Amino acid sequence: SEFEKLRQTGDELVQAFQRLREIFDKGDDDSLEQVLEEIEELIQKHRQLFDNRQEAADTEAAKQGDQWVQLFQRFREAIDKGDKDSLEQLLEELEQALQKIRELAEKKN
Repeated sequence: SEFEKLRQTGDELVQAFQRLREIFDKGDDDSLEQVLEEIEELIQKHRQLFDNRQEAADTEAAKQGDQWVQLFQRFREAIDKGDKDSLEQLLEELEQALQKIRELAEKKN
């Protein structure tokens, strides 16, 4: 129901994340930080749709959100440390996370 909003927001996230990676390559922490805020706004709305639809275990759905938050939480901390090692690692984790979320959104069991 209303998959248009879920799909569009998911796609917009992927597009923004690619741009986030592109900005990271430039070493521009300012634009990177700004996009993180933009992503945050998208995450909240996407989470709202997911938290409403949540057909899977609520504990898992909540814990997944907890994991998702920890990813961005650590990401900003890594930026603060100027630790490029963690930044690249988190970017990889982020992409794989998107791939998993996408499949779950289609209910691929």
